[PDB]
Amino acid sequence: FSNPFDDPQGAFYILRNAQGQFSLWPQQCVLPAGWDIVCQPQSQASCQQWLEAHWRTLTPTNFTQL
Amino acid sequence: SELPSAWSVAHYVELTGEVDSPLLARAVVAGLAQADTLRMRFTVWQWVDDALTFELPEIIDLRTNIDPHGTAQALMQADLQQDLRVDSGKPLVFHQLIQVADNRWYWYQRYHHLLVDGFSFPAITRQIANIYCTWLRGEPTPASPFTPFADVVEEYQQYRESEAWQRDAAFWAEQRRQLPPPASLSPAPLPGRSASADILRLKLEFTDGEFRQLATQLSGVQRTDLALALAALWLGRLCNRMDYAAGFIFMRRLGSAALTATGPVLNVLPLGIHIAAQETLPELATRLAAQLKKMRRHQRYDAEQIVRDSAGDEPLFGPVLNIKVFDYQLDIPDVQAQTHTLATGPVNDLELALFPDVHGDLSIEILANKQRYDEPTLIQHAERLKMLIAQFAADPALLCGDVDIMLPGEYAQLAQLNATQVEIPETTLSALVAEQAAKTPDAPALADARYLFSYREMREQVVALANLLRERGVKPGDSVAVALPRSVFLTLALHAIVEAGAAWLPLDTGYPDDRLKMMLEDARPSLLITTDDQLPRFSDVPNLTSLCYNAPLTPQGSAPLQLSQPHHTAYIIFTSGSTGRPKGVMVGQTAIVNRLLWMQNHYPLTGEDVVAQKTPCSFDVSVWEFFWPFIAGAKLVMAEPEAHRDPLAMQQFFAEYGVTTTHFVPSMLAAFVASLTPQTARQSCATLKQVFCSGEALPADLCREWQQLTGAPLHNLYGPTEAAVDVSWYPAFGEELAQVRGSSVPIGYPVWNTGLRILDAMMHPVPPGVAGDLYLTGIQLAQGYLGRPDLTASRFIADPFAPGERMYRTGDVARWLDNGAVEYLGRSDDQLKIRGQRIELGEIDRVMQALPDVEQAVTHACVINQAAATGGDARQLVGYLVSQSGLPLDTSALQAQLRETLPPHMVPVVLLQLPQLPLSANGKLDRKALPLPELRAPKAGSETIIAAAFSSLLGCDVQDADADFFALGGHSLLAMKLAAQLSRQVARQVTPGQVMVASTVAKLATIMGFETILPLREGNGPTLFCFHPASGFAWQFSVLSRYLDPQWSIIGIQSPRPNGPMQTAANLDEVCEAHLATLLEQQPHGPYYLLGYSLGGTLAQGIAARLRARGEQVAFLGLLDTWPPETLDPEVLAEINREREAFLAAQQGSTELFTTIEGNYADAVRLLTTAHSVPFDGKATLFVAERTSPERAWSPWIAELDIYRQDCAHVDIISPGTFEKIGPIIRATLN
Ligand SMILES: *P(=O)(O)OCC(C)(C)[C@@H](O)C(=O)NCCC(=O)NCCS[C@@H](CS(=O)(=O)NC[C@H]1O[C@@H](n2cnc3c(N)ncnc32)[C@H](O)[C@@H]1O)[C@@H](N)CO
Ligand SMILES: [Cl-]
Repeated sequence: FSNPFDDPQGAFYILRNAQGQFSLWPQQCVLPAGWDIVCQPQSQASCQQWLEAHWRTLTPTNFTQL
Repeated sequence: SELPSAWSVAHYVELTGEVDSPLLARAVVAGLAQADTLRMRFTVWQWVDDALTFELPEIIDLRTNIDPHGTAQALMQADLQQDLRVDSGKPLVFHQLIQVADNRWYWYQRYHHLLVDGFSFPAITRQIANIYCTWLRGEPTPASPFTPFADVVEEYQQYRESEAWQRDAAFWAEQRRQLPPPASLSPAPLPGRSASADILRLKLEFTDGEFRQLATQLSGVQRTDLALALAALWLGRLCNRMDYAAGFIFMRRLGSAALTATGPVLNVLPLGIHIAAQETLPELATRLAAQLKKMRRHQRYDAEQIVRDSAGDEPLFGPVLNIKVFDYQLDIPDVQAQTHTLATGPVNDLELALFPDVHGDLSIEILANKQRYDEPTLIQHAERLKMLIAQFAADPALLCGDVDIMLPGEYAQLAQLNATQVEIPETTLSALVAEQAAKTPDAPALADARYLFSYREMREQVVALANLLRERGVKPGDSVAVALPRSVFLTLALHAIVEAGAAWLPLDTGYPDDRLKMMLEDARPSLLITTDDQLPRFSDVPNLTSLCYNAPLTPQGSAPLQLSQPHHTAYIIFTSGSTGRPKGVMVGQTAIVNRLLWMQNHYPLTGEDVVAQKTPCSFDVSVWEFFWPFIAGAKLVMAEPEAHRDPLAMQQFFAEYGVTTTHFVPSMLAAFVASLTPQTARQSCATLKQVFCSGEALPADLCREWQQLTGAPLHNLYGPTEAAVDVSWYPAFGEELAQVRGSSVPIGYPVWNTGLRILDAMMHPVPPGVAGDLYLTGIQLAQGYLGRPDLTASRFIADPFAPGERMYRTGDVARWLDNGAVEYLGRSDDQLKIRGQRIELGEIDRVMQALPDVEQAVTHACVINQAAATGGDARQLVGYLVSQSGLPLDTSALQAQLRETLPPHMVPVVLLQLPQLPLSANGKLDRKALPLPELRAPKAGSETIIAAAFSSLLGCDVQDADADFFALGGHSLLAMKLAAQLSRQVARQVTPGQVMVASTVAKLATIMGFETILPLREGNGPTLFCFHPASGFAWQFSVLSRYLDPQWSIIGIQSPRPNGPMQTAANLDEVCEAHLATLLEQQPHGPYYLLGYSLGGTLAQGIAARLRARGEQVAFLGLLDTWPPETLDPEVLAEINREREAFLAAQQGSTELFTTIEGNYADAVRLLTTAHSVPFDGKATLFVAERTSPERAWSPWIAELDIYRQDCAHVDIISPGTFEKIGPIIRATLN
């Protein structure tokens, strides 16, 4: 409804920038510049399962250095 | 039904050539007489009177006028701007014939709108011309081509009784079922009808040749269906609505029946238009053309019929798309005929006709309401269509969702609004606070009711605690949870955590233990800072180190530790998640530094400003309350706990410290203004120099009501937690407030190094005034969600306008205003903002669907009672349950279970069980069918006044106790008016927080240490002992603490009842040596610091000498207007009576068990009659009231007397205003 990211039936790329940050991108939109495609379009819960296993540097003790 | 509108259609045929004028006029009467529909008559009744006649048109000769054309227009306008009668048999037809030249004629024609329409009037003009031409050949008058009015009426009754009807009815019944809501190119609401028949006509020919090239690439596409596909896309894109209802011109009569009819014929019917973003222009042109074909098989159906089976409510459609062309051609021998249109009729919104010519080019005709549109903004929209077409002529494989409808001058205006680049230093919070502390080390910085720190003193305590945190294993990059009451040590703790290079995690102790443990298991902080009282709650939390911080530490220098780095996390604020579990927002160090440096640049603070700390630490608004005053030199003052909920306690708090800067939530500002009178508004809010509102939509009417009371500048700020406090700003006072047209103050312009986007579903920008999805870019974005990469990648998305950068998805719907400011419009998700509290309805539903035997559960926000809708946000959380077994659920016991999981504000106030969840034909849960909750030991005799107070505010008679204040429609804003109303009806004070913990008639009706030792302020270093006066309580020494060095402890000792030193002593030396037991045990060896006042003065001067029998030294002995007992005596009983009068007047008349107070005075009088002053050779300090011989009267009982003068009485020498001068003297003497 309304926002294309709130669509539970939508498919989403998983993108990654130079700083190792991950962004979902809806399949129906033109891909943004500066981001690499990591995963092909998956489900809302499939993206949730991939992100929880490949992006675990998201704690305040991980921003302690760089 | 009702007599119709009386607006007419007007046109003139411009004839060029030799015209037989008195013959053509005679041909008009002959033509009009043939059509018996033009003899229609209204009298309510509507019928045809064939006894009506037509008069010859009056011929007018303007060839000898100074301006033949201009005068001819005025003539036709003078008849057109007159209201037609519709009454009488007066035929509603009028023709003219104005002669402009020898060869040029203006043939004016006017008809009532119920006689002809835009399609049928050329039939009458052509028949009059046929009669005219036929006579010019010498032939008789031609027959009547029109069918009589009787035959067209039976034609309609032939219909409506057939199977085509009911079949057409079933089609347009299902059409309005899936008919989307209408759209409009105007930001104004859409009215049902429209008054003015004077409209705005606009004709535009596109000579760029782009449409010609578009149709030559789409050869198989019909040009009318292609042009219509363009308009359908053009309207949806400009309104940012892919589904909208439009109108379309059909015909109720077809074939010969339409060419023969006198009119009307046209039929405007609803048309649902869906714009699929992934489609190409041919596919949209195909589906749209195939959709009209199905509608044309039912176009004979009446348009006024769709309305009847559907006043001034919203209409069915907005824009009207016309693809038809009307034949105005006449053939008069050697005469050129050109029809010019004067009056088409009223338009409600916008009519758009498209004309692809024979050569392939494209012209459009725009008709618009003059109230909703103007000349230039239509040219601007029609320019967007010119580039719309051009982008498909370049690439016909372009998707309809990716087509660009924004002009080149609006991309530039967005490049100017986001030019917020400001170079800031690569610094941290600790470096900014240490910078200001070096500037003004002696200025006042932090103060509550028992403390006042200078900047140097504050940094000494912060570094002391930050070293203690390091000694307990807090390394840079860790989290520290904080569960502290609002005091100076709450502020110190946060600064100390940042000083150690760690991030702080604020905890609301009002949350249940199951949620705090869940929050602590997700953040996993290295240490928890709390008090000893809150400690037993965290015992069930495994692997968590505790630290009790409730007293100042020993200071060891103020040098900064330099452990903080800009890349570190500054703080973690938890919010509600739509999946059930809360989520933590980690805000970086650089993100909060930019927010504060802008705050100080845009709203400068100085050393005479007083910032208030009243926002609960859980809310990220407090973040700039804890640090912004310390990067500027201002003073930060701690409000009392539970005082942010009390407007009256807020008024006392503002006047007490002279607060200059504070924050408000619009619901609280509305409740604060409701408690204000102009007398109290200048007694508390007089020192306010600037006030900030955020968290909710700020009503402009409230700001004007706030500007009249105080005149203090008000500022609207907007931003989510993920964007470091606030992301935009807008003035809510002065000239900007008077120029606000909307209901709410705009959220404004971007702060430093911050951008705003407002995009559609395909991530393209939207033109001004059009609603879109609000996104945030810049240096102020959060690092992400703690432990939640799935949430981060979903809300912190890629930014297609800044390669590689990131962009936060707010979930807010917003639009651009003409001045560049952003206006908040609403949400796009199920997140609500109740009185400033961020609440996710998804979480509350997930917890209720986990309850025992619960099949379905729905949370809903509504106003239970309309008598409580006075100001602020009156919404309540109402939960609806469906049992899986069909058995009753006992909702009150389920409500108690929810309170052990959800925060108090997220717990529904009422739980109602439903047989079936009220779905609709869609299956999408109709929330308007959700039933609002309806409004036993009868009251009492004491709770009869409070039960009468509910009936006042709640507007409903409450007669039985255990009546929940909230379940009757009350809310925490109305509890402030409730507690303020009971405080006038009871001698005892009632705080709005007492209503919170116990909201019930009988439970609210049931609702300063009394021990030997009074712990006024427990510090670290030396202890100043204050002795009780004749009342037997050291309560009045509360105001001395703030004037002392924070290391000093202050322990007042007193005499309680029963079993008290004044009640049990026969001699005054029996009690004077009884306090030597309590004083010597806590300081077995001195030195000693003693203060007395009146009876406590002689009680200290006896101990000060009983200690000089020891053994230890007496460093400070202070006496507040004390006299030796050698000075029963009268007149001193009138003085100690004034001591009893003043002491009781400061208890607010609360309480009674306090016969102890007057009892102590009675046992004090009999104790003063056997008293005897002891030597004490040392030095003592005297404070004397000038308004009542202190030297010689004390001479042989204290060798040294330093003495100080104060203009007061013996009663007011202990007053808070007198300690304003006495206070600093004790501090200066004690060191
Ligand atoms: P009763 O038992 O209900 O008690 C009543 C009172 C008022 C005492 C109680 O409700 C209370 O203490 N309230 C204080 C609430 C508070 O301080 N809240 C923090 C403000 S919001 C915060 C971030 S947020 O994510 O929580 N909210 C962001 C969210 O809010 C909307 N919003 C913010 N600013 C807006 C403006 N100016 N106009 C319209 N909408 C605004 C947006 O939807 C946004 O997404 C802070 N960052 C806000 O400054
Ligand atoms: Cl809301």
